[PDB]
Amino acid sequence: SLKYIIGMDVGTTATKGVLYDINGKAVASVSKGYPLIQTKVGQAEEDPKLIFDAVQEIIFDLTQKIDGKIAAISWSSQMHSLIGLGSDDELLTNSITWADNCAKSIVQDAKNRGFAQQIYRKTGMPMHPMAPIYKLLWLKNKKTEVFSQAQKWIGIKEYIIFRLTGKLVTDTTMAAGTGILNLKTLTWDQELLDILKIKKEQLPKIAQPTKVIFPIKTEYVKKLGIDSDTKIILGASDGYLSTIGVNAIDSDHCALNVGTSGAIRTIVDQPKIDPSASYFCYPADKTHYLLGGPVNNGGIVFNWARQTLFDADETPQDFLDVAQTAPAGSRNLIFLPYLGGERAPIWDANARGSFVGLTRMHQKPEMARAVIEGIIFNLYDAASNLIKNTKKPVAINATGGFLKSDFVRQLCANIFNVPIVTMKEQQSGTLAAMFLARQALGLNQDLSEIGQFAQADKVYFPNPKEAATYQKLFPLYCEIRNALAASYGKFS
Repeated sequence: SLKYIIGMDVGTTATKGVLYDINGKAVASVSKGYPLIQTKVGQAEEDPKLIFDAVQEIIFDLTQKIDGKIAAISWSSQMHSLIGLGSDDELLTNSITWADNCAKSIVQDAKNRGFAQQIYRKTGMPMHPMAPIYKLLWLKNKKTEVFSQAQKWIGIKEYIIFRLTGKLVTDTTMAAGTGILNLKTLTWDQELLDILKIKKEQLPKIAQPTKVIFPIKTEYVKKLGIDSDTKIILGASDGYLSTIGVNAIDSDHCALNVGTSGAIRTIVDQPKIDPSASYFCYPADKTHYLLGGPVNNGGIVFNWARQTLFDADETPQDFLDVAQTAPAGSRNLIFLPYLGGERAPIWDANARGSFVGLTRMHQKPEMARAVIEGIIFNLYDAASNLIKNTKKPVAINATGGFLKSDFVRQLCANIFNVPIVTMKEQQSGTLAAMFLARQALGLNQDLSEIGQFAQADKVYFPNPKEAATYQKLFPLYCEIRNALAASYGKFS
């Protein structure tokens, strides 16, 4: 009689399961990881069966923890993953994650012919090999065999649901990450299908994220410890769900999440692409489009700095404390954070990091702070691409282990010059997935109602003097970024 919803988040190295009660309160959570197959450079795959096994195990462990009915299982999932199915519905490939670079030459050449520009103009997909469309082109031209026999081209979410249900369905937000979904029609772009030599039929049908997929094959109903009336909610992408999961549901807001890597996103009225293609446009539905930039150089870069700038025994707090002993602006020291190449905002895989403007006035503190300001300046750089020619958001809804400290939160406010709102719940994806279920179940109607579950915690307001300092220092950051943009290829 007690009813529960399970929100699943199928990540790159782990799935996280969270069990909510009919009130939306998370009562338990279990996650299990899997290896990412990286035999050689650029390769980033994973075994779908591995992933599904974790999935069953997670759900079952969650059901063990309560005595009641699992009303629905909802899904948040990594994006850009690609899996091929045979005529037997058997796995022709592993899950080729967004991180796999196999298609990296295809992109460059497509980019050379003005074709990548066209895909982007049509689908809102940045010119990057993370996209299935590019992954497919590569398979069609260097793995002709498996491409020949592929009857279905799907992603890990489609795959999991198909295992449980015998249905091949994807949601709009997930399709938005293939590079094949037309922005205007919100269906597969025929022109692209023809060039891919793929058929509308070899692709999941597209539905709303709230679609109920019923029923679950009895095999798993038993295995997973659920009922015969446990609904599967189609779910959506981690990118979309993480944004609505921090209550960033309209253009007046945006979501900034920063962990090891980070992301800035906002949701808008209509498609909206960038002349420079510096941000993605992933449709959710006809009146909701996710704009954003994935940013590689988040806390991963902070940790690099922590260690090489000091030593391996330098705590993150030690680093923050030292950084703080330097003035805001780090006496005009610029740090371009592009350690691992970069997607948004510069979309250059060859990019490297730089310290520019060194002087004998710049000591350890100044370099410490410049790192953190650089990481933040870069995120602000990506955010700014989103909202140029439009109204600045009224707040940034913030999450991520990198934003854990008051200092970084305050620094973000001061750099972005809008208030920074930290959220009570970091797990935006499973929360928003859980919310989708509540919609499907008729427990909630409008998206705005998700605000009830996604609560604000702390607000940080821009400090006027520092804000002015950073507003004057940002253009210099962009000068140095611009100055070096063309130089990174030289490095190899």
